[PDB]
Amino acid sequence: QLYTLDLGSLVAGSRYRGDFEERLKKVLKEINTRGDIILFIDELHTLVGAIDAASILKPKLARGELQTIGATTLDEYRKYIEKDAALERRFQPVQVGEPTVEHTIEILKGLRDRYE
Amino acid sequence: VLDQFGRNLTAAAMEGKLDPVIGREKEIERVMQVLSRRTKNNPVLIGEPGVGKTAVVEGLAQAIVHGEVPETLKDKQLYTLDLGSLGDFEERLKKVLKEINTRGDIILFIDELHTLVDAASILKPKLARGELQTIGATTLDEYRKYIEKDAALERRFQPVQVGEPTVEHTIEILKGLRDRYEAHHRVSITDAAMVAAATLADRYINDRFLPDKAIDLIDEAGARMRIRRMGDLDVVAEVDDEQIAEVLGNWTGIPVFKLTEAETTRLLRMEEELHKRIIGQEDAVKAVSKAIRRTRAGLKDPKRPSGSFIFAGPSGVGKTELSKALANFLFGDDDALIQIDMGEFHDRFTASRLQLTEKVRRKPFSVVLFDEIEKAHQEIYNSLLQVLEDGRLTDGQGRTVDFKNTVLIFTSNLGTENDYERMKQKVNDELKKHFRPEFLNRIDDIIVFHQLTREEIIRMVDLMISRVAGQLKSKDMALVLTDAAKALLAKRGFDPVLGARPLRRTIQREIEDQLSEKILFEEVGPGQVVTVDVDNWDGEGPGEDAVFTFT
Amino acid sequence: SLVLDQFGRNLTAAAMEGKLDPVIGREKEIERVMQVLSRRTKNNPVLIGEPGVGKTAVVEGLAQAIVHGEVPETLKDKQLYTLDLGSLVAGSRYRGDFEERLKKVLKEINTRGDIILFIDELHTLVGAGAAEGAIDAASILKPKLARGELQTIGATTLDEYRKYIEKDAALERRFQPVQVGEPTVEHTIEILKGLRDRYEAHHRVSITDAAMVAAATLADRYINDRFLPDKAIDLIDEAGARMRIRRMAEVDDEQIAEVLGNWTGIPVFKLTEAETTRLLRMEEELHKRIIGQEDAVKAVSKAIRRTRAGLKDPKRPSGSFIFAGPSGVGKTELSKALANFLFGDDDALIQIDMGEFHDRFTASRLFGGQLTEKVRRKPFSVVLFDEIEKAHQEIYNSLLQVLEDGRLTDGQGRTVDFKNTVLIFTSNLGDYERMKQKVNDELKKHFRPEFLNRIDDIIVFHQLTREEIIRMVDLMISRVAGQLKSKDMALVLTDAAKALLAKRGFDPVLGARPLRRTIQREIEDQLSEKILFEEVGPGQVVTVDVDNWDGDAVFTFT
Ligand SMILES: Nc1ncnc2c1ncn2[C@@H]1O[C@H](COP(=O)(O)OP(=O)(O)O)[C@@H](O)[C@H]1O
Ligand SMILES: Nc1ncnc2c1ncn2[C@@H]1O[C@H](COP(=O)(O)OP(=O)(O)O)[C@@H](O)[C@H]1O
Repeated sequence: QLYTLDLGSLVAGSRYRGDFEERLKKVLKEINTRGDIILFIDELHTLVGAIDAASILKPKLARGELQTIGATTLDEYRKYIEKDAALERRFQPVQVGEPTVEHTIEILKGLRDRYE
Repeated sequence: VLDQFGRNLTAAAMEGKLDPVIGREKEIERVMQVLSRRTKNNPVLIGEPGVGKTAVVEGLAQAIVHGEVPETLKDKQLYTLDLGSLGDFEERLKKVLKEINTRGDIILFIDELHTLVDAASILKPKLARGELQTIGATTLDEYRKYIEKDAALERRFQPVQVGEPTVEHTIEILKGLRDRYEAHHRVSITDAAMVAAATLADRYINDRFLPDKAIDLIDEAGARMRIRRMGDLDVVAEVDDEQIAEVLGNWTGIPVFKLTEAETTRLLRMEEELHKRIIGQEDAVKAVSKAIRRTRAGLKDPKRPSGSFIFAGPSGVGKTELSKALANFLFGDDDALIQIDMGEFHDRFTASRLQLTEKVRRKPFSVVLFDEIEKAHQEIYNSLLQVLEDGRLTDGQGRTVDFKNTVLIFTSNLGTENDYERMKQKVNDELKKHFRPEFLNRIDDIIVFHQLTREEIIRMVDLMISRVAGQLKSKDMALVLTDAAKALLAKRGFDPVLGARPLRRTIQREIEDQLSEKILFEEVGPGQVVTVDVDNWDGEGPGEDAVFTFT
Repeated sequence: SLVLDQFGRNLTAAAMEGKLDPVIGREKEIERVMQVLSRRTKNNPVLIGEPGVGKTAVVEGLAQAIVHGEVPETLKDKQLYTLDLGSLVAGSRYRGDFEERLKKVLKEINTRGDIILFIDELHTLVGAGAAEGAIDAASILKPKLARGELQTIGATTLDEYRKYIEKDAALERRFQPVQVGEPTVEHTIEILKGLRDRYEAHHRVSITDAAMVAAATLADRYINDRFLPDKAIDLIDEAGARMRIRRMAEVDDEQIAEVLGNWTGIPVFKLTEAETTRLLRMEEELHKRIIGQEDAVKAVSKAIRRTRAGLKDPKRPSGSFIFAGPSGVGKTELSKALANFLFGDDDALIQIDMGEFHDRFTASRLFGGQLTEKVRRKPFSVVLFDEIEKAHQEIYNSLLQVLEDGRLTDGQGRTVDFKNTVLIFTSNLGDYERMKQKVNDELKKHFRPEFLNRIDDIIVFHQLTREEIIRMVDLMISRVAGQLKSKDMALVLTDAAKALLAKRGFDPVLGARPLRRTIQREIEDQLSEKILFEEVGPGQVVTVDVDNWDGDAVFTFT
């Protein structure tokens, strides 16, 4: 199961001091307990900032119990993410390019049914 | 408490978890030099990311455990300090530093020392007291940015450089880590695969650096082999040049046919791949072909640029388009051709800028063009002499720009078969008097272009009118040009002084404009081929009495 | 107290413990520091000196004097605390972290009443905190510095003092300058003799007197990027560390020579001070790369011996020689060989040709410059001046005064010294005795004869004889083979092929410059196209031969 992570859901309602930490640790425990969940954290650049939301994930990502997929703009990657020692060593930039014009034609042909 | 707030490297070596290091003997002995001093005894490792800065520390830990260190470094435990485990922050950091000082035999590895320069309020005085012995790891720009301008640290931190590993060193590193990767992926990797992976990581990849740049390809090929491989079947797997080529094709978006094959054959089918784009200049084509064959093949001095060409001929008559053709073959992109014109650089303030350094650093495997070198500044001349002589560029930033893989073409309008023999004679004469002999003495070759003839100018006309032919096919129309109109349009556009550039104006005025009015007139509009023709003309006159006709 | 510890180190308590290195010969500066520190109002001294002269050493010696008790009553039992601005500037990502930390430090100082600040890098006081207009460290220290209640000791660099402190007159009138100049050779020897005890205790090695003497006398004249005695101490300390890793002994001239050779790349036997014996064998060290010109080699060798002996007046440049003769004789490579012998580096020579720099605007580039910056980076450099015939009168006058006083006053406002610079004027203007009289009358009518008076030697090169051209062909084929031996290609050059190489290479009207072009065209290009088209491959010898002339010619790569 591939789950995308909503940080707003984590941080909403976390009025008490340790509620965010408890929520993130419970999420990580559930992920490592089920053993078949992949994480997709869209906008990986805003992970810093809930102690932070990202600072909880640094010990886990260093030890390899957590596997995540990020998504970032070219400019934001060179400014927010790589400026760390436990992340630049553990994240692999997979470049996704702008589709070619003929590839865009095929993409539009594949989306014809839903718009029609 | 140190294990709860950091990771021990010396204790990890008995477990053997740490990867072996290969070929870092000189940097490790330099690190023991710096660590075995009394002033400036803390080394900082300087190098690009993904070069092996932490590998030097790992090798130091392995050598400490193996017992190849002086008495000062005997039984010294290296501890990588991670900030993730660390009011409470300052006291826990002070407690762990106090425990380090109480032990007295702990050496801290603090990677990315820019994180200090919000712990700077704690570690900076402690290292001032000399009770903390630390190995730092930063890059060159950061070291020249933060540490070098911080006067309080040159008394306590000494730089040691971790340079880029060579190709053979990268191959040896891959051979060393073969056992680890064969164990992890349960795949078998051959030596030719690692040699190919190192070479292609050096050649087609820019954004990373060796040996991370090739170990990534090796790991990616192992992952692909495990994906494509996974009743019972035997374990018969062999990562070879094919898997590495496919992985790099998926990486950099290069098509799978002939991406990595005989570069000799690639250089030898030069002529027809120019001939689909270049017009005429067959002598110039074969001259530049044989020059790039005899210069790029490693027969020239390896500490020099791959080639240096002089393009003699009128401006825009075929030299520049041939440069784009060479860029599209060797390096694959027109934008890979960095466009530098000496007409824009006519003063010292602009000459000192040599928007050229970051462009050639964007792609080291890119062609460098210098247009109209006659009016370049003298500082430009001296920089060109330096670059051609030592094979390097020393920019104002202060980095050695790699120029093995850049090829230089000097595009100029100087001097513009017996007539062409006299042409070449006076071109080299004017390069002996208007220019100076040593600059040409450090030029690989000079080629002088020829004036384009009748069938050459017709083959220019038909290809460039094919642009509006395609634009007209886009409107369910077709365009036909007769030979009489071709010859008359060539005669109208015949200007050997200015070249074929006024032919653009003649095309744009006579053909596209009248056709654009005519399609709006809606008589030779959609649903009919239009065939241009010329009336009131014999085939020899200048064309003042001749009129274009549309059917 | 408890808050100064996280920002600084107690120098007085550390000197009481016995951690501080002793200072040699800084009695005057430390006395001046007590003089300024004893004042009632504005008792703040700032130590101005180049980086690496010992300003922090002066402050530490002051702490050593305070703890023992050789100070007046106004400096007795005063805890000297160092303070760094970087531990306060960093972490100021909010509105008032910097002001809070600095106010806490000042409050602790005022409550203690016996704290003197050694704030290093004083020039960052204006730039710390906010900008220079808003509230910064200067704005919070100035109301208290002027009344002499906050005793502080600053340290800075001369140019940074003139550019940062002197612009702010209110801050400039609050700090008394104390000049700490760069020590000489003998003071550096005394410093090394003082610190030998600490370094031999730390390194477990015995340092001889020749060791410190060699360290100082090599660091002072070879390293110019820093200032003494930081460089000599660095040499001794690095040599001790090298010995300590090699043992798993004693430090002498060999250790210092090898560590400085590692630092600079110059070979070790050069750095050994066998200058006379090196001067004894330089005839073959110069002839090992040059061909013929035996009279020229002898003349330049006796010139080098007469100049480097030190018997002349030490108000002149080391040497100044004119090189006359036709081009292609090898004057440039001779200058390069001289640079290689005298200093050990091929880049130690500067190649400047003024034929492209004619007007005064280009003379501003010349001096006022890359020449000035390179002779400031290293004053022991051979300069090469090509084509002095077409010179402008301003260039003439500047050359006159430069060679006159051994000194150049550039447009940068600096007096750059030329006392050991070797000037080589490779002039193409104008049997051996006859060439003297021909140029003697001709330079005095083209230049002034004060040129010929002030110059040292005129060395005239004759044309290269055919067998010398043959040996030059051998030398160039040697490096061609050196760069192509990677592919196991063996070249044999027959006598007829050598004659063709000589005749297509030697242009008597133009000299022996065009060899480098032709040897790449007539040999390297043909060999390249023969390897590419697979007529010959690796591991086969090619004995190249030629037809059509034995004493239109085609080269056969047999
Ligand atoms: N000489 C070597 N021998 C073996 N492995 C090496 C060597 N140099 C680098 N490596 C490997 O290359 C990888 C790249 O490390 P790097 O990215 O330079 O570390 P950092 O991110 O701290 O700069 C390391 O994991 C290391 O194992
Ligand atoms: N008189 C001296 N006695 C002993 N050591 C000295 C003396 N003068 C300078 N030094 C040494 O020179 C080095 C640089 O001095 P310091 O003032 O700490 O830094 P800088 O001079 O660069 O400001 C110090 O390590 C110090 O030991």
